[PDB]
Amino acid sequence: FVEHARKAGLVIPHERLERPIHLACTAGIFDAYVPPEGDARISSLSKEGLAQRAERLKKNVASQLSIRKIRESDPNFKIKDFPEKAKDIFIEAHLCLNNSDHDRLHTLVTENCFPDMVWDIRYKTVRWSFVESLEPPQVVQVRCSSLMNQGNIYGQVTVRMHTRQTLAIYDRFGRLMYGQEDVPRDVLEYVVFEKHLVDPYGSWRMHGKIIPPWAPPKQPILKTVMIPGPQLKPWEEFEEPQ
Amino acid sequence: TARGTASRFLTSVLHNGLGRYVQQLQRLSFSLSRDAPSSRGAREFVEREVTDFARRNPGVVIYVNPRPCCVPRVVAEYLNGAVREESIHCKSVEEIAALVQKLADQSGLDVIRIRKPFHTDSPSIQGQWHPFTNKPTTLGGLRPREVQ
Amino acid sequence: SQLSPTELIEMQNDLFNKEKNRQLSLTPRTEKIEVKHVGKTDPGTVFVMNKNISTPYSCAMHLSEWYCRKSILALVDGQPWDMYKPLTKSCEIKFLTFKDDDPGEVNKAYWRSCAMMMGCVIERAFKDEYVVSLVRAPEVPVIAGAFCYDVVLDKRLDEWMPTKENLHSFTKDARALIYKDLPFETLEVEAKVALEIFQHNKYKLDFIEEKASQNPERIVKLHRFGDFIDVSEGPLIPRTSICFQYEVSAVHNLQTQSSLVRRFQGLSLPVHLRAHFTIWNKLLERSRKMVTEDK
Amino acid sequence: ISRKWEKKNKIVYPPQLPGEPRRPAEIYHCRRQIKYSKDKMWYLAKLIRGMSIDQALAQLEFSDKKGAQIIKEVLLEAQDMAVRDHNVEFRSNLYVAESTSGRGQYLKRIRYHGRGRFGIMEKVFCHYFVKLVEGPPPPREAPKTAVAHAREYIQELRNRTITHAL
Amino acid sequence: ISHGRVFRRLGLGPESRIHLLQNLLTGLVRHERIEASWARVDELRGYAEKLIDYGKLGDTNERAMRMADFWLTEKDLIPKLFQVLAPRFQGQNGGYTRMLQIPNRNEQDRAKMAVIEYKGNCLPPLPLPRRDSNLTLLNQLLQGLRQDQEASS
Amino acid sequence: AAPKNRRSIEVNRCRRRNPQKLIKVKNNIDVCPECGHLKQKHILCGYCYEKVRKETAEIRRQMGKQEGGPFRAPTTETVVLYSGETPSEQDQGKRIIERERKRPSWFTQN
Amino acid sequence: HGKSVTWWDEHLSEENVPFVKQLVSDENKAQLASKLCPLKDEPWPIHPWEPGSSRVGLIALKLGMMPLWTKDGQKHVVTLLQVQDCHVLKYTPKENHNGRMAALTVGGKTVSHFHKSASILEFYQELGLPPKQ
Ligand SMILES: [Mg+2]
Ligand SMILES: [Mg+2]
Ligand SMILES: [Mg+2]
Ligand SMILES: [Mg+2]
Ligand SMILES: [Mg+2]
Ligand SMILES: [Mg+2]
Ligand SMILES: [Zn+2]
Repeated sequence: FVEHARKAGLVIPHERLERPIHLACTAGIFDAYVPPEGDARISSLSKEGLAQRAERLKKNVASQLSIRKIRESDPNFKIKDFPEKAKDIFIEAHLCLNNSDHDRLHTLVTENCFPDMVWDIRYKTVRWSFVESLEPPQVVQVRCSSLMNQGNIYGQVTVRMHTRQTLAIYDRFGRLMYGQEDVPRDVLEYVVFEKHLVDPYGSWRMHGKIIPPWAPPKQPILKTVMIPGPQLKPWEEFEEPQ
Repeated sequence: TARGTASRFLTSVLHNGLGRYVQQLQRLSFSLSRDAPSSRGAREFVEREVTDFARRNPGVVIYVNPRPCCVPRVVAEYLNGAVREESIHCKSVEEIAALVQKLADQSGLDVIRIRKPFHTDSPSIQGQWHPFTNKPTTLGGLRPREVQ
Repeated sequence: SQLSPTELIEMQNDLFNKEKNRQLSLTPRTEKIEVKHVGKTDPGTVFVMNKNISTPYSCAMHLSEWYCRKSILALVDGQPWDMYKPLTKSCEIKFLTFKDDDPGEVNKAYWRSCAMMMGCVIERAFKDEYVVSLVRAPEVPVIAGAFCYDVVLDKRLDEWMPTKENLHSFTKDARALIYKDLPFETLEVEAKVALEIFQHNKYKLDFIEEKASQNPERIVKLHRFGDFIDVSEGPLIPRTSICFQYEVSAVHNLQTQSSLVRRFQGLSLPVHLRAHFTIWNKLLERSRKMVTEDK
Repeated sequence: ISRKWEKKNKIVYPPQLPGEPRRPAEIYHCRRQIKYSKDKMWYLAKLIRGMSIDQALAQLEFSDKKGAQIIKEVLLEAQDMAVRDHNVEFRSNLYVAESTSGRGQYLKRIRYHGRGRFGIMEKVFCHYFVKLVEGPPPPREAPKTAVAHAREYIQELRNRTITHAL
Repeated sequence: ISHGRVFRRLGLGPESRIHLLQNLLTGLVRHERIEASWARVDELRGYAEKLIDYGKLGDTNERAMRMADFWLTEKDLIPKLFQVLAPRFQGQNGGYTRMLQIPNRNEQDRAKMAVIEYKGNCLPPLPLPRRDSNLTLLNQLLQGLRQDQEASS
Repeated sequence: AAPKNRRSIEVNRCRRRNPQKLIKVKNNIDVCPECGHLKQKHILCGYCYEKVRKETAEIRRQMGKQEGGPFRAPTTETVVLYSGETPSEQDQGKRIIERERKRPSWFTQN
Repeated sequence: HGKSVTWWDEHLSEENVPFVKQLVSDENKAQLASKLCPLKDEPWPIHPWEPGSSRVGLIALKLGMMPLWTKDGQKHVVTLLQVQDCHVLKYTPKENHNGRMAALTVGGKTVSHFHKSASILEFYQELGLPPKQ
C-alpha cells in the first residue's frame, strides 16, 4: 500500500544523514540487448551464430567505447577471456544456492541480484547441476554509466549463454515441487555482469538475469493452483468480459 | 521406595554360569590427575595394585588416563551393554581396591528392587496344581444331579 | 474354458489396469490445462490443472468441501461429467446437485449407478454351481416407481421366484456394500479390447457391439467400483455412500422367445433427500409392480 | 515472554528419498494478546478439534461468542498461508490437528467496593494456537463393542499368576 | 405460573409494553417492513393484523377511527391506513403479514432478530425460502404415486 | 458462606469440562442456493438479506427526496423504477420512484 | 460423515405436500373403518363371568366440567370424559408380565406419523392402526 496520513502524523523531517549511503551497485540494467527472434534455429549452426556475435561486437560503436573506458581505467583487461570467468561466476553462484552459503554468495553476486535469487527460495531445498554448455559463452555488449557526482563508472558486460542444467526444488517438508533432477534441461540465459571501477577492490559480479521476449514458457509445475475471481460485497453485481 | 522404582525379576545375563561362568565385566576406564590431591588414592592404586589386578582378570581391559581432571572417576562397562559410572574421588587404596572388586563381580544388571529371590524355570516338576487334581472322579463322569 | 469365479475377477481387473496404465502411457508428462467456473456461485474462477489426471472432483477442493459433499455431477460444456473422470482439454465447469432446479441429468445418472450396484450385488449372491448371465440396465424415467436390472439364470433355476427372505438378503448385502465406501471410476475403451473383458456373457457382448456401433470410433464406456465392472450409458454418481435408503423391492420374470429373463425392481434415495418412514413405505409399495420402458 | 509456536514453521526438512511415503503438510499459526479470557476461549478451541477446516469455519461462523470471530480469522489466515507460503493443493484438504489457548500477560486495576474496601482486578488477555495438517480428518473413535470388553476381561484372567509362588 | 397467558411482559410494565407496541406499529405502518427483536415482533404481529381489520371498517366508523388515532402515532399515517392499506386488502382475510427470522444482530448484545412485513408492499422481495422444485428426485418419485392414484380411480 | 478448602484442578476440570457445559455442534447448517454462503436452515441468508437491505435503504432515501417534510406521506401506493422503464397503465396513477441502477437480478418487475 | 438433521416435510414441494397429507389421512380413515368391525373378523374366545374377574379399561380425553342434578335436589359437578380412539394394542400373557394377571396394552387418541419414531411406526404398520398419543 502507498498511504500517508497528513492529517495528524505530520511529515518525517528532511534529514542530512552524516554518511552518504554507499552503494556497491546500481539496480538498473541500462541497455538491454534484445536477441534475434530466430536465435533458436541459428543456435544449431555454429559459424552462423558465432559470426553474428563477433561481428556485432566489432561493429558496435557503443560497445567499443565502453570497452575503451574499461580498458583505459583498468589495465590487463580482455574481452576474449571474459566469457570464461563469467561462465565460472555462474557455476559458483548456483553451487552456492545449493549449499546455501551466503557469505560467498555476497562476494560473487551484486546488490540487485541477491534479494531475488535468495528470497523466495530460502526455506526450500535447492539442488542444481551444470553438465554441458552446448554453445560456449558469448559476449554480447558492454555499457558504461557515468555518474557525474561520484566520478564512479559502472561497467556492465552482457553474456548470452546456452547451457544444460538439472534443477530439483523440494518443498520444506521434503517433497518435490518444480522439476526432476534427472532431466538435464536445455536453457538459454541472457545474463548481465557488473563491476565498479573507481573501487580499488574491483570485484567482478553477477548483476542481473534477463529473459528475452519470445523465450520458451518454463516447465509445468506439479501442483494444481486456483485463481480466484474478485471478492464480491453483497450489493456489488458481477460482470463477465468477452 | 518400592512403588517408586522399576523392578526386575532375578536373572542371569545370557544364562551365565550354567555352562561356564564368564566374568561379565568388560572394560574399566580410570581418569585421574598426576597432580591433583583428589586423585591421591587412585594414583597409588594405579601404581601398586592395577598391575596385579590385571593379571587376576584376563577378561577385562583397563584404560588408565592421567588428564587434567579434578574428580577422579572410573567407568565400568559390561557385556550386557550396560555401563556404570563411579567416583574414586578422595578414597584410600584399600577403598578403591574394594570398589573395583565390587565392579568385578556384578551382573551389569541394574540395581532395582528384585521382586523375588529365586528365578526358576518350570518349578512344577511332577505337576502343577489345578482344581481337579485332588478330586475323585465318578462313574460315567456324571454331574452331581445328572441321571442316565 | 474351465474358469473359477475368482479368476474371472482377476482377469477383468488386470485387463482394466492394463488399459488404465495405457491411457497413462500416452506420455503426457504433466501438461497444464485450464478451466473456468461458469457456476452461479463463484464467478471469475479459474483452475490450472493437470491434463488427463486432475478431476472435476479435485477441482471442487480449491473451492470448499461443501461442493464435495454436495455435488454429484459436473456439467462441462453441455455434458454431464462424472466427478472422478479426468478432464481432457481446457474447458468451462459448472457443478450439479440433487436440490438444483433441473436435476434430470443427475437423476438419470443416479438411477444408473443404483442399478449397477444391484447388478453386482446379484451376481455374487448366487452359488458357484449356477450361472448368472447379467444382461443390461434398462433406463427408466424417475416417475417410474423403481429402478430395474435384467438377469438370466441357470436353466434348472428357472422354476423358483424369490421370498422376502432372499430379497431382504439382497438388501442387507446392498447396504453392506454402501457401508464400505467405494469410488465410481470411468474408463473409455475401444471395442476390440472391451469385448475381451466380458467374453462369456453373450448379451453383454451384444450390447457392447450395439453401443460401439452407434458411436463412430467404436467407443465403449466402462464403469468400475471395487471388483465389479459394468458398461453403462452416461455418467455415475461420485461415491457409493451417497445412497442411504436402499432396496430390492420385487422381481418379475419376463420371457422373450429366445430367452428367459428376470427383472429386478428396486428403490433407493440419497442421504440428502432422505425420506421419512411412512413416505418411504409408500414409495416401496409403488415399487412393487412391473415397470416396463425399454423404448 | 515466550514465542516458540510461530518459529515451528521455519523448520526445513531433508528431502524425501523416492519410494517413501510423502509426508503430510504441517502449519503452525497463532494469534497473541487477545482481549478474551483464557477459559471462555478454551471452549471454542475445543469445539473445532478434529474437524475439516471448512466444517470448523462452519461452526465458528454462527456461534455467538466474541472469540468466535477471532479464532475464525486465524483459521482463514492459517489456510491461506498454508497454500501460499508452503505447498498445498486443495485448501479444503486441511483439518485441525491442535487447537488451544494460553493465558497472556494480564493488566492490573482497582475494583472499588464500598466501605472503601477494594478488590484487585485483572484485565484479561489470552493467546490462541492452532496447528493445521493437510489430509482427511482422522476418524473419530467408536466406543468399544461388547466384543472388545469381553476380550479384555479374558486377556486379564489369562494374565493372572500365582504370586509368591516360587 | 404462566399457564394460558397470552402476552409477554415487555418494557417497564403493562402500559410501557403498549407504547412500545405503539412505536412498532407506527413504524410498521409507515415503512411497511421493519426488523426488530424476535419476541417484540412476534408479539406485534397480532396487533398489526387486527389494525388492518379496523381499517377495513371504513373511514366512517367511529370506533375504528379513534382506535387508529391511538394506535398510529404520526397522524399523517391515519389516511394511509384507510385509503391505502385497507383497500389493497380485500380478498385475503388474515394473510396480511410476513414475519421471518433474520441472522442474530451483529452488535455485542446479539439479540434474536426478525423482520415483519405487509404483503404487497412495494419493496424488494425478502429472500424467502423456496420449496424444492418438482424436478427433484424425491418429488418426482412422488408424482408416480400421484398419477397412479389418478389411474386407478 | 465461605469455602472451606481450595478445590483441585481435577475437580475444577470435571466441573467445567463437563459435556453439558460444552459448546454443541449445530447440525442445521446449510449453503445458500444463491450466493453459496452459509445459513442455518430456518434463517434467511445474511448476505442475501444484505443485498436486500442496502437496496431498501437506497429506495427509502430516494423517497425521502420526493418527500418535503417529516410528516408528509403519500395517500397512494408507490412503485419503483430502474434505468429504461416506463409506468404501465396498471401502475400509473401511483407515486413513482426513479432510480439509477439497472433492475437487479433477484428483484422482479411485477 | 456430518449427516444433517432431517424432518419429513423438508424436501416436499408445494405440490406433493397436500398429497402426502391426504394420502396419510385417507389411509387413516381406511385403517380405522377396517377394524371398525371386530366381531366378524377373528374374535377371540369370549369367556363367562368368573367372580374374581378384572375388566379392561379405557383411555379418555378430559373435556370439561359441568353441573348435573339428582332427583333429590342436591347438586353435582361431573366430568365430561370423551373416548376418541381407543384400540387395544398388544397382549402379554399372565406369566410373561406379572406372573399373576395378564396385561392389556391400550392406545389413546390419534396423531401424526411424521413426528414419531421408526420403531413405533413399524409396530403400528404390523397392526395396521394409525398412531396413538
Ligand atoms: Mg468513600
Ligand atoms: Mg480502612
Ligand atoms: Mg484474581
Ligand atoms: Mg405461556
Ligand atoms: Mg425486561
Ligand atoms: Mg405466540
Ligand atoms: Zn445468500
